[PDB]
Parts: sequence; C-alpha cells; structure tokens
Amino acid sequence: MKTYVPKQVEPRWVLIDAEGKTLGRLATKIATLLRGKHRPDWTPNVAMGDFVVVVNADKIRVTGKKLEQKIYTRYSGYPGGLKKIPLEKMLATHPERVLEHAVKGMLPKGPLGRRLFKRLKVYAGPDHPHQAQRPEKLEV
Amino acid sequence: MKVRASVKRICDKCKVIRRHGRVYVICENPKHKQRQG
Amino acid sequence: SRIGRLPIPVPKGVSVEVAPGRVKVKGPKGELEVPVSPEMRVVVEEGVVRVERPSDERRHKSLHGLTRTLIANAVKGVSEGYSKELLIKGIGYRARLVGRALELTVGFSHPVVVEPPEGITFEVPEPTRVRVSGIDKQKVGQVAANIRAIRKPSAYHEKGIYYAGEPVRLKPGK
Amino acid sequence: MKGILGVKVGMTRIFRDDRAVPVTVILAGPCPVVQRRTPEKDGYTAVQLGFLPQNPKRVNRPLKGHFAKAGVEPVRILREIRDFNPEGDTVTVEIFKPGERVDVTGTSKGRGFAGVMKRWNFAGGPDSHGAHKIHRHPGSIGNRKTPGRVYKGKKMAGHYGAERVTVMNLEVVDVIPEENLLLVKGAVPGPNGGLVIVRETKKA
RNA sequence: CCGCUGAAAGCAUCUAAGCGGGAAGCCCGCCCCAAGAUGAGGCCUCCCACGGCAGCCGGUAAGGACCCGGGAAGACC
RNA sequence: UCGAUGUCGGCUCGUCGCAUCCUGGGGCUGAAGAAGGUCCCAAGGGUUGGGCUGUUCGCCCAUUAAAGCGGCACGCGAGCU
Ligand SMILES: [Mg+2]
Ligand SMILES: [Mg+2]
Ligand SMILES: [Mg+2]
Ligand SMILES: [Mg+2]
Ligand SMILES: [Mg+2]
Ligand SMILES: [Mg+2]
Ligand SMILES: [Mg+2]
Ligand SMILES: [Mg+2]
Ligand SMILES: [Mg+2]
Ligand SMILES: [Mg+2]
Ligand SMILES: [Mg+2]
Ligand SMILES: [Mg+2]
Ligand SMILES: [Mg+2]
Ligand SMILES: [Mg+2]
Ligand SMILES: [Mg+2]
Ligand SMILES: [Mg+2]
Ligand SMILES: [Mg+2]
Ligand SMILES: [Mg+2]
Ligand SMILES: [Mg+2]
Ligand SMILES: [Mg+2]
Ligand SMILES: [Mg+2]
Ligand SMILES: [Mg+2]
Ligand SMILES: [Mg+2]
Ligand SMILES: [Mg+2]
Ligand SMILES: [Mg+2]
Ligand SMILES: [Mg+2]
Ligand SMILES: [Mg+2]
Ligand SMILES: [Mg+2]
Ligand SMILES: [Mg+2]
Ligand SMILES: [Mg+2]
Ligand SMILES: [Mg+2]
Ligand SMILES: [Mg+2]
Ligand SMILES: [Mg+2]
Ligand SMILES: [Mg+2]
Ligand SMILES: [Mg+2]
Ligand SMILES: [Mg+2]
Ligand SMILES: [Mg+2]
Ligand SMILES: [Mg+2]
Ligand SMILES: [Mg+2]
Ligand SMILES: [Mg+2]
Ligand SMILES: [Mg+2]
Ligand SMILES: [Mg+2]
Ligand SMILES: [Mg+2]
Ligand SMILES: [Mg+2]
Ligand SMILES: [Mg+2]
Ligand SMILES: [Mg+2]
Ligand SMILES: [Mg+2]
Ligand SMILES: [Mg+2]
Ligand SMILES: [Mg+2]
Ligand SMILES: [Mg+2]
Ligand SMILES: [Mg+2]
Ligand SMILES: [Mg+2]
Ligand SMILES: [Mg+2]
Ligand SMILES: [Mg+2]
Ligand SMILES: [Mg+2]
Ligand SMILES: [Mg+2]
Ligand SMILES: [Mg+2]
Ligand SMILES: [Mg+2]
Ligand SMILES: [Mg+2]
Ligand SMILES: [Mg+2]
Ligand SMILES: [Mg+2]
Ligand SMILES: [Mg+2]
Ligand SMILES: [Mg+2]
Ligand SMILES: [Zn+2]
Repeated sequence: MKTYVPKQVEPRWVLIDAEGKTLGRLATKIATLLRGKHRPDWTPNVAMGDFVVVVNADKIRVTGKKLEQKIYTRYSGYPGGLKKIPLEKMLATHPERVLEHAVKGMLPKGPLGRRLFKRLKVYAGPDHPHQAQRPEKLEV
Repeated sequence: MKVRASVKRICDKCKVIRRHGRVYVICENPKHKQRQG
Repeated sequence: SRIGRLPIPVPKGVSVEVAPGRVKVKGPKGELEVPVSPEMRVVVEEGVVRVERPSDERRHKSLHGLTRTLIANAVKGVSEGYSKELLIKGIGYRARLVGRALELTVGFSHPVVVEPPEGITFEVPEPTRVRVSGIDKQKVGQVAANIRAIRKPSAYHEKGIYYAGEPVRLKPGK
Repeated sequence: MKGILGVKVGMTRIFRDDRAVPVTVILAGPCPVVQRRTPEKDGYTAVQLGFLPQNPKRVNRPLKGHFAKAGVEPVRILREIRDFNPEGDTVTVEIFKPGERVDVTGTSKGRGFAGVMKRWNFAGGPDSHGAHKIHRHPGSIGNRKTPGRVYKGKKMAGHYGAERVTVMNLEVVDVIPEENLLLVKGAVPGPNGGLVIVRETKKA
C-alpha cells in the first residue's frame, strides 16, 4: 500500500487579528497554516495551505526594547549600502512589513515557500479588501 | 567629565549614581565628576 | 521615613475623582490630570487622599511615594498654584514684559523673546526680577530652566540668569 | 509650484545696469492644460500641459480622443507639472515675473559612449616616461583577491550625456509676453530647439 | 553632554513611571535612475463584441514593424 | 601555493576602519577674555604646492580650517611605469 496523495483541494481563507498579539509568536501559527501542517493531508511539495489574511498588523506587540534595538537591515548592493532600520520606524513607515518579514523567514527557502508567502496578505488597519473571499476568522 | 574604568568617590560630597545603564559620579566639585567608560 | 504612605491633605474646595490609570483634579485655578500606574490604588477619604501599594516589591515601593507626590503636587497647584522667581544679574541686563511674552536684554547681539506656553503666565515686577507662574510643576519648573539657559550664570561674575535663592559661587581670575 | 513647458531657442547676453548678464532664451508659452491630475481620481495633484501644435494627420485616434475630452486642440508634446493647479485653461510665462528664480530641466546634450577622462574627469596616465598605451585609460578598478570583485556604481567609460538634467535657482531676467519668451540668466541644458521645463524654484 | 518634575532611600538624585534641550553625523527634503516592485501598480483616451474546427488556422480593427529621407540621438541596436 | 601566489616606490582609481589632523557638538580646566591643554560623541565632506633622495619615512621652503594614522596579498605590473 502507498501513501495518500491529495488531488487539488480548494484552499481555505483565514482571518487573523494581530492587535495585542506578540510578533514572533504570531508568525509561527501563520507559516504553519501556509505550510498546511495543520491538515491531516499535509504534503511537502504543494501549496496545500490556507491563505492568511492578517489585519491590524500595525498593532503587533513586542517585548523589551525592541522598537529601539531591533534593527531591520538592507544592503543596497553598492558600498556603504548597509541600511540599518529600527523597529520603531518600520511601523511609522511601512508597518505591514514587520510581520511579513517575520513570517517570510519562517517559510522554507526555494520556490515553494516563496509562493507560500504570496498566499500571505498582511494589511495594516481593521479592514481588508478580501471580503469577496469570506475569510474564516481564527482565534489563536 | 572624567571617563575611566576606576570610578570612585573623591570626597565626602561625591555621590555614586547609576544612570541609563551607566555609572556616573556627581559632586559639587565639577572635577570629581566621573563616568565609567 | 516614607512618602507613599503620607496622606494628601486635599484642601477644600479642590476635587479629586479616581479613574484607572489616572486621577483628575479641579481647583480655583484650573484642572489637572495625573496619569498614574494601574498597579497602585488611590483612596479617597474626607478632605484627604492616599495611595496604597499592593506589595513591598521594590517596583511597588518606588512608584508609591512617586504617585503620592504627583497627586499632592497637583493639589497645591490647582489651589495655591506654583511659581518661581528668576534673578537677573548683569549691568546692562534687563527684562521687560512684551504684552504677554518676555524679551530678555542680556548682552547678546539681540533680544531673546520667549513665548509663554499654555498654562504659564509670565510677569515682571522688576526689570531685574521675573516670576514664572502656573498650575503645573514640571512645566513651571521647565520653562524657568529654559529661560535661565539663555544666559546662564557665569563662573567669574554675578552676571547672567539666576534662580531665586541660587548661590553665587564664583572663581578667581588671575 | 508653477511651471511651464518650453523649447530652447538659444542664448546671448544683455546689459542691465552697466553689467553684462549671460542669458538663455526659452520659448515657454503657450501651454494648454489638457488634463488635471487629482487625488481622488488619480491620487495626486498635477497638471498635464500641452506644447507645440501638431499636424492632425500625424495624430492618431487614442491621442486625438484624449485631446477631445479636454476640449484641447492637438499638440506635439505632453509633460506634467506636479503639485500645480492653474485656475485657468491655459498657462503662459506671465506666471513668471522678472527677478524671480526657477529650476530648469532639459535633456542634456548627448556625448555618446564617452571615455573616462571625459565622463568622470579622470587623469589617465602620463603622455611620456614610458606610458604604454594608457594615455587615456582609467587605472586600477579593484584590489586583489579580497574583495576579489569590482564595485557597483563603479566609474568606467560609457554613454554620457543625453540624460535628464535639472538646473536650479536660475534668474528670471525678463519675460517677453508678446512672443512667449522667458529670459533666464545662466546655462540651460540640451541643444537649441530642444525641450525644457521651467518649474518654480525649490531653493530659498 | 545639560536639565524639568521625581520615588525607591522623609534629604538627595536627569530615571526606576513620564516630559524637555542638544552634533557638519542617522531619517525625510534636494538632483538622477527606477513597476523584471514576477508584490510586474495607477490614470486618460482608442479598438471590439470576425469567420472555419483558457487550443489551432485564416482575414481585419486600434495600433505597430519592416522600407526610405534624416537628427547636437547614436559603435550595431 | 616552488608542473610559479611576480616582492620596493611611484602614477591612476578607489573604497573601508576610527585609536579623529580639519570642520561640528560637549564636560573639566591652573577656562578672565582670545588663544591653548586633556578626556568624551561623531567617519559627512575635506586633508595643498614644492626642494633633496629609488625610496616608503623623515628633514626643509611657502602655505593652510587642517596638511591624520591605518586595512584592502606592506590595495592596485592579463591597468602603466
Ligand atoms: Mg492552530
Ligand atoms: Mg511542526
Ligand atoms: Mg499553503
Ligand atoms: Mg516580545
Ligand atoms: Mg506602506
Ligand atoms: Mg586612579
Ligand atoms: Mg572618601
Ligand atoms: Mg550633588
Ligand atoms: Mg476629597
Ligand atoms: Mg483597606
Ligand atoms: Mg528658448
Ligand atoms: Mg524632457
Ligand atoms: Mg553625439
Ligand atoms: Mg564630465
Ligand atoms: Mg576632463
Ligand atoms: Mg595627471
Ligand atoms: Mg608623468
Ligand atoms: Mg595627461
Ligand atoms: Mg616601454
Ligand atoms: Mg605611448
Ligand atoms: Mg586603468
Ligand atoms: Mg592584476
Ligand atoms: Mg569576496
Ligand atoms: Mg542614452
Ligand atoms: Mg531687462
Ligand atoms: Mg541639578
Ligand atoms: Mg530636582
Ligand atoms: Mg523614564
Ligand atoms: Mg526633546
Ligand atoms: Mg528628547
Ligand atoms: Mg534646557
Ligand atoms: Mg528635538
Ligand atoms: Mg553646512
Ligand atoms: Mg523618470
Ligand atoms: Mg508595468
Ligand atoms: Mg521584494
Ligand atoms: Mg500598467
Ligand atoms: Mg544613421
Ligand atoms: Mg603550484
Ligand atoms: Mg611558489
Ligand atoms: Mg600560473
Ligand atoms: Mg598552478
Ligand atoms: Mg572614539
Ligand atoms: Mg572637534
Ligand atoms: Mg571644536
Ligand atoms: Mg589663562
Ligand atoms: Mg586669559
Ligand atoms: Mg576660550
Ligand atoms: Mg575642549
Ligand atoms: Mg569623515
Ligand atoms: Mg577621510
Ligand atoms: Mg608634501
Ligand atoms: Mg627637481
Ligand atoms: Mg631615510
Ligand atoms: Mg638630518
Ligand atoms: Mg594665518
Ligand atoms: Mg584650531
Ligand atoms: Mg609585511
Ligand atoms: Mg615590510
Ligand atoms: Mg605590494
Ligand atoms: Mg602593485
Ligand atoms: Mg608591467
Ligand atoms: Mg610594481
Ligand atoms: Zn567630590
């Protein structure tokens, strides 16, 4: 007898509020959903996971002096192009990217996990234009 | 301000402080004033 | 040997109504609002206000005397209101009242005009003395400190801006 | 943030108070507003200006159409003047008084694939004492094995010129309404008869 | 670095709650590029609902490309 | 690494470190003032031209806001000498 392989499955849409929630300890549930490792039919080489619609992403909470001491960084390719960006300002500029960048790193590397991040959609504020999907809100 | 690894009290008037994770030493004699660095 | 326990003699007729995280005060001179730690408790008694900490942990001992003194200060403010006199020392150094603002003539290449923020009201009984007055303390306290910074006291001369009752400790030249 | 599209005729000099003032002349006006950008509709404020009437035989349907919704005659060129809202249907140099200041934009002359002593002002090698075929060469482009690579943004020979250049704080010397001519003291990029924008200055 | 208010620690303390001042340096602003930004964005106008049997073949539309006369554009492109 | 990794100095071209030469912001000063001395913050930009010598370096002339020290195989010979 062989192992079960699930035919194409209509994905499910989830809605997760992040207000008050702790950063890194939220992105661990998302990525899990994305991976689909909450499904009895999990399969490693397919996008058999939820889509995750995160909201109020500007209200994520964090422990300690991280707003002042967590340094998001970029390298502009050229010399001296090391951009050091504190957490405080990423929010006061592009907040939906504090969570994104967090989950992003919790998703595998290569193509698959690179198109699972696509299934992640994190918006700042209490609303999302994905109403036409009727997302199944979750509590975690 | 003095800056050194040997912050100590120089007179009866000096006072040892911890401020912002740092150890200063204030006094009415501005000389004795120290920081630990 | 303790402040957070010392009661706060609310003098009639000044009001005090508690609200989680804060306390609001009304007086003959103006309202005030004291943001306060939730962990504490503000207790209302007849013509008296106290504050109880829930434990003897260091972090509760600290915020305790703190909170008592804030509220206490906020009461004297809305009732007596605070003030501070500034002393001007310097031959050509003046200080006259411009309608409501304050210009200081203290030797710079120009007069230093300072606009009074809210709550604060400048006054000048003498072109040498200045009295900053308000209901808040860390504001009357600040502004004055700012004005003194324009032309601080010197180390070699009674010449500059001095807090009232501020020592005139000077050094020798030559 | 007033601005106007225009072409470059040339540059001479004039006299102003016993003093010679180099000037470059520009045929700025007249530019008709062919569309107004908005925050609700387009999400931002500007004004699409037209300049130089064009022969309708060379103008095609979508363009001909767009020129219609604005009740605007055809034209040769279309550029925007961001954060600018003229009260009327037509813009002219009259929006500039003498003695003002402006920032000028022009597609600089094109020097083609120019060398390094010409694009990046290098000094090349000597012309003697043993120079072996390097009189106009750059030199060394890196180190050795560490980093063992060449930098990005490095300076090398390449196309130089014929690129957008914005000159700033020029002086409105005079404006000739009669002809739509703006006189500006200084150098304006690009060849004569080339296109230029004349936007209010952002300096102080 | 300099402070305001201020406990712990009845005084004192720029800090432990909180609020200020302060570098040619960090962020934005200025100039230039840039939606291959595959997160491939937005706006204006134009075209259309063609025949035969999310594919194919054939003829058009709005358009473009080749060809040519050339250009302070350019090695060819 | 010797079935080869060419080794000093210069020219050209940079770029980084900061134990900072300059410009900036501070404390102390036996800081009156001007000008100095000594620690602290700061690497954005700048840091000249010459005479001797192969020279790096150093000395010297004239200046300067100043004429900083160092890493990149004592940066850089399929780039030159
Ligand atoms: Mg779960
Ligand atoms: Mg697991
Ligand atoms: Mg998935
Ligand atoms: Mg946390
Ligand atoms: Mg954003
Ligand atoms: Mg000692
Ligand atoms: Mg002693
Ligand atoms: Mg003291
Ligand atoms: Mg009462
Ligand atoms: Mg009780
Ligand atoms: Mg012209
Ligand atoms: Mg142009
Ligand atoms: Mg050319
Ligand atoms: Mg050049
Ligand atoms: Mg040259
Ligand atoms: Mg040369
Ligand atoms: Mg030579
Ligand atoms: Mg030469
Ligand atoms: Mg030879
Ligand atoms: Mg030769
Ligand atoms: Mg070369
Ligand atoms: Mg080589
Ligand atoms: Mg490498
Ligand atoms: Mg080009
Ligand atoms: Mg004239
Ligand atoms: Mg003090
Ligand atoms: Mg105090
Ligand atoms: Mg604090
Ligand atoms: Mg501040
Ligand atoms: Mg501040
Ligand atoms: Mg101050
Ligand atoms: Mg500030
Ligand atoms: Mg400057
Ligand atoms: Mg562009
Ligand atoms: Mg596109
Ligand atoms: Mg990306
Ligand atoms: Mg598009
Ligand atoms: Mg040709
Ligand atoms: Mg070998
Ligand atoms: Mg060998
Ligand atoms: Mg070999
Ligand atoms: Mg070999
Ligand atoms: Mg240092
Ligand atoms: Mg300095
Ligand atoms: Mg200095
Ligand atoms: Mg002296
Ligand atoms: Mg002296
Ligand atoms: Mg001095
Ligand atoms: Mg000093
Ligand atoms: Mg620097
Ligand atoms: Mg330098
Ligand atoms: Mg020399
Ligand atoms: Mg000689
Ligand atoms: Mg020697
Ligand atoms: Mg000698
Ligand atoms: Mg001199
Ligand atoms: Mg000096
Ligand atoms: Mg060696
Ligand atoms: Mg050696
Ligand atoms: Mg070598
Ligand atoms: Mg070499
Ligand atoms: Mg050679
Ligand atoms: Mg050599
Ligand atoms: Zn002392």
